[PDB]
Amino acid sequence: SEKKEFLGRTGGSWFKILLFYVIFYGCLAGIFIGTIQVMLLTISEFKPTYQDRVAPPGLTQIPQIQKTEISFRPNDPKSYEAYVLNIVRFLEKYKDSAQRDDMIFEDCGDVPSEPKERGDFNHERGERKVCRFKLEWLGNCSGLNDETYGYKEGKPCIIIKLNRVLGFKPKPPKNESLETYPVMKYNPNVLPVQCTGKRDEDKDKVGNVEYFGLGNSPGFPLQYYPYYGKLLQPKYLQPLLAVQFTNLTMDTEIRIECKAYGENIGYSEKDRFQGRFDVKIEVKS
Amino acid sequence: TEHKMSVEEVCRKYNTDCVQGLTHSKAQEILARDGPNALTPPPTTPEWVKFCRQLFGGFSILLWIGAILCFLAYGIQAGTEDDPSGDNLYLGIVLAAVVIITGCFSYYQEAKSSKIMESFKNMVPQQALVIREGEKMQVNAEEVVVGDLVEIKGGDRVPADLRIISAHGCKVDNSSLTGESEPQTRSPDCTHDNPLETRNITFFSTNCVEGTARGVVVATGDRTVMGRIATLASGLEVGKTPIAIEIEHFIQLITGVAVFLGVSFFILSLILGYTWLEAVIFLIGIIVANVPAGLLATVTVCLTLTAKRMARKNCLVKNLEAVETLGSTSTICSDKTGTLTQNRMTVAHMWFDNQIHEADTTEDQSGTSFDKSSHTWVALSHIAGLCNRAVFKGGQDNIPVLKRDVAGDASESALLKCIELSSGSVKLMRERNKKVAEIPFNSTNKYQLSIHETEDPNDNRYLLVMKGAPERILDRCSTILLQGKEQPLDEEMKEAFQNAYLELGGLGERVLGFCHYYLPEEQFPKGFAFDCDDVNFTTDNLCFVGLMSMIDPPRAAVPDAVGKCRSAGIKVIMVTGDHPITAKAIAKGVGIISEGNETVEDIAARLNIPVSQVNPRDAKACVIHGTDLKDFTSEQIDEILQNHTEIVFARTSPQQKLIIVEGCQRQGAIVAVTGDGVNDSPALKKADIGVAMGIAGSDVSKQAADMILLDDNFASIVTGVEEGRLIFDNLKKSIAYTLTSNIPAITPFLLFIMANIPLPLGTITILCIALGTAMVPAISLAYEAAESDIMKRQPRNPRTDKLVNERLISMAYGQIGMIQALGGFFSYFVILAENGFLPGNLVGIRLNWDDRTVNDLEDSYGQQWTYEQRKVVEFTCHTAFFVSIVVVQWADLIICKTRRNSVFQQGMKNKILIFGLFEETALAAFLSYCPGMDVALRMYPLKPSWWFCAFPYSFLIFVYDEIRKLILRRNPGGWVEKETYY
Amino acid sequence: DPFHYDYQTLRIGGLVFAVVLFSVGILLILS
Repeated sequence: SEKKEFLGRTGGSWFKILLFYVIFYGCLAGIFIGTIQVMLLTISEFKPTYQDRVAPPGLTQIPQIQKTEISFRPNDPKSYEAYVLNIVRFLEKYKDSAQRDDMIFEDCGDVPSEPKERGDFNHERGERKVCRFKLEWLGNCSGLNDETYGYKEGKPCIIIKLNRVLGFKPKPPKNESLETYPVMKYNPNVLPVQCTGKRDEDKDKVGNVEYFGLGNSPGFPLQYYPYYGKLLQPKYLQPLLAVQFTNLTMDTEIRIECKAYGENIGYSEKDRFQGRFDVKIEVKS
Repeated sequence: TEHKMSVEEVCRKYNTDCVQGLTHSKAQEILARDGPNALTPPPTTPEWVKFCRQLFGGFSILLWIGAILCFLAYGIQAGTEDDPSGDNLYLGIVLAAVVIITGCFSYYQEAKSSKIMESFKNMVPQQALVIREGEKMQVNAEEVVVGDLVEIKGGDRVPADLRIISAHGCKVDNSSLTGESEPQTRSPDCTHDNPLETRNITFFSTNCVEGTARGVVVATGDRTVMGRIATLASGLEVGKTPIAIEIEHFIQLITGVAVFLGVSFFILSLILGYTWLEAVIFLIGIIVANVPAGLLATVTVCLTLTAKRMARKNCLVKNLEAVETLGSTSTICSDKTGTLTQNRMTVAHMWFDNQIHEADTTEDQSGTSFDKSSHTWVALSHIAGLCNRAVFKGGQDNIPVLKRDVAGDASESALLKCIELSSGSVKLMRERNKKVAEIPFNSTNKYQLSIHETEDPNDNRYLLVMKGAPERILDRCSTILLQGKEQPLDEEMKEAFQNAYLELGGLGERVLGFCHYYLPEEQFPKGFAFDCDDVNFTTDNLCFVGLMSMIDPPRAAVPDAVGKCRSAGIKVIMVTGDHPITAKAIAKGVGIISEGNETVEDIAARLNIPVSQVNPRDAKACVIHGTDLKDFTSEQIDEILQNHTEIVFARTSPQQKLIIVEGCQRQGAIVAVTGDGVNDSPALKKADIGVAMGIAGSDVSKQAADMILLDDNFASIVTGVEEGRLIFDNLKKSIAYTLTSNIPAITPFLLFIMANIPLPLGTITILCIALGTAMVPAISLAYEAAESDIMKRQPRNPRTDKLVNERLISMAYGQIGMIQALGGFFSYFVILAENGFLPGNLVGIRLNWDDRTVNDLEDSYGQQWTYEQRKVVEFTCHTAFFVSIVVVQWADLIICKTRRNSVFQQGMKNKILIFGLFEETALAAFLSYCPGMDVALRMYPLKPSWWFCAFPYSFLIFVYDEIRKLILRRNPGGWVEKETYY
Repeated sequence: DPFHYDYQTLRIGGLVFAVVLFSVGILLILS
């Protein structure tokens, strides 16, 4: 056994080894920190050096759901309490009291306008003015909208967003009689959005999809884009789109998927949340 | 033994009739009573179990334990919250597949090595001439039973152990039990109290040479002398070889670094606040990444290459681990007949004209050995040709003269070989001069006469050529033949002759002198009747011409090999079963005992005192008779082995060989024996490595050894010792290079768990770096040469300098591995910050990074990522870490090319090492760029600017080791050498 | 620029690199 008080723990005196190791590790930490810092000196702080791994942005939905299935009982408030609580917690930033003029935010055109930019990416200009987006646009529920009032008028209103990407200005398609056939849609300033899932196979027209946003067209207004950076555009308010299903059958399991069309927006097979967006809705009575 | 019993007693003891023999009725029933007359079959070979005992070996235990633990972790993960990640199952399957794949390769390289000995052992004579009911029968030897009298002619092997009762000049060549090349006569009398050295019995499987002897069997089958001495399975097979002991130390004391490092971080997870089930998953993961799955498949290949190289030198190796055991070899043991000497007797010296003309075994008479122009030499050659009664076997003109079997007496065989080497075809000389009369050869007369004519056709002067030791012919010889002039009895020429003789019988040699007296034609005319029984010649009044020496010489390559072995720190000990004088003379000639070293007998003779009077420690070299070993205790053997120095054992029975081998092993030394006969089999079984001759080796000692010399050149053993030292050094270097790539495989998971950052290195990438790029370099590190002091290096002490020590582990885990991990992490940070995640924002992000639902993970800049995109970035960071590890391993291998000499000083002369580097880089590039594999092996291409991220770390490690080696060289024995030089 | 970076082309360069290094190593060991 390792004795003591007679000759030492395996001889030693345990200073040369300890001092050598500590000085070696100090030198190694020093060179590591120096390498990291000189690396940091070669990259910018306003724009990434690489953006290709960020494909056309994914259309993630705002209601966070664990098993990607919205299951709830309308009669019992506790069944869907978490969903509405999460929605109001997220949307408390979008409230009209948070949005104000005088270089906090800016006034923006009610109609979908051109994607106006603010200038270059250099630091000669401070925080560029950002648009505003109140909750007045969301509604059409024969009353106030709040966020997720909680009635059984179909289902709790789920609302979808586009992942903000630095220096990215989406381009809506520009042609006549494309593969998309909506009731009312004009090419500029809006990206058309459709919510159809497993059509003619299993869905068999379970419910009616109603979109309400800015400009009455099913899409994100273009005047908000493009992003400029958290360091350059703090508290940036991205455009939002809200959907509601009214005549949705109960006690039925259906799969509905919403996707956004665009010339520069891409779709992938492995990535099930890029561009398109899949979600499950289950309601029981 | 029942050799002291009379002939009458033996006849009644076995019911044998001393003349009639054994009747058919008795022999038929007693055959099945005592079993057949054959050796007991060797122990059963577990054909199917031997393979299963090779993949459960000393090193494969670690992987099997590692494989089981991996499956346990994955089974645990499935039971708890659903974890689709099978990374702990992919590793588990491939971990076991390494053992099975390398198990088959090890067996194939071993079963083939045992597929040659099957052809080596094939001999089924099984014949005898036994007398049953008074009739001789050429019956097969398989049925020979105790209780019948058997008859042996000349040129056939004995059927079993015999009690010789009537022999007529029968000489038997044992060369296997007593270790005697000289055929001793057989007579019904008693010679010694030891039946081994007696004269009235014959031993099993000892082919006779000449004479017919009648004997009664005493022991047959497994109970004979060969039956028991050659049936010792001893204890464990060579116990544990030195290399296998190092592996057992490398496992049971360097798996603790896995247990301690795993346990010391298991409680850290508990301190942080992780769950009970997750904590053990971390412990299993960190304790199994510490075992390298590239070291069992490298060590096995590294040893295979050396054996293949030694197979080119006709050094057949049985055990795959038998290459190393010849390396250390603290002490060595040998023999005499078969191993050191050629078991055949040749000419050595010819003394005449007051000169010694030492015959040269070399094929050119090197060093003016003899005067080949003198007329005395020609007359000596003529007398040798005439007096020879042997005949060279026909149809052998295409074979070397010394390696051809001949028929006749062994002394006549040496004479015939010498005559053939010197002049040419002896048959022409024999046929040129017709024979006239002959004289018998027997021990009763001890002098052989022969009558032959003259070479010149005219003046056919009748001469009676004679052969015999001059110590009995001097009183029967009057004049002397000296180059034409005759020297009669005088106090000068005869005293010079005696002086020349004196240092000929002192060499353990039976001098056979040459005599020939020319019978005058005045008294003995042309037609003189010649009768062998009647007296018609002059016994006295003879003359002398020259002397011959019949001592069997040692092998051509044995003295230089023994000298190099002694200079290499290996103590050489000679053990044999011959008379002490001949064994000591042969040892002195070989070089086993240093020149000028006087033994206790010589010291005693110096001042004419008993050997007890002189202090035993005065004489360093001593020779001990075998009859004292039975009266020697273990302490006496230890004290003579330690206090004294190189020594020679004489008249040692095989049990005494086992005793001395065990005693030498007891003192913490590694003993290699180089026996060749059948009496050395137990010693070869017990010795740490047994080297046995193949051409002249026996049938049971050859199969009970570890290395077999097909060429029978002793210098192959010194080649083997140098190769063993070299392969030990290369294995140490390769193990260090394989081990240093462990920290960059443990640190990623440690930082991923403790610091909560995205995983830097996956599991499949660890398998790739362990089995695809760290293998070919590891093998190629064993093809390199060593520093020029490999021959004079003292043998490694098997208790101080191990294969893996604390210095090597420290070097692999504290500095080199840390530098590699630092470079990999720098590359990982570089590639995860060029995409948006600044280094400061990575801390505390793993919980959200690995979540499937979170598809809006905001990075440092502000933009959000989905799950798939950030997973793609993580996987390309994995590939970056792999490439960085390869780039650092460039320098890791370059600095591991040598231990003391710098890279520039030693030089990069290895042609396979550069190919290893280039193949490493080629596999790294191809496996990270081949399209359509990122979905299977999970590797994505990286930008060209990212290949260079690991260059500064490789340069730093190369410079650091260059400085370290310079410090080691400049200050020998310093602190750095003490604490770093593994 | 969010567009793809030289893909379908960088694979060609990497494969060429790997093939060149493998061929050079084979040439060196053979000769």
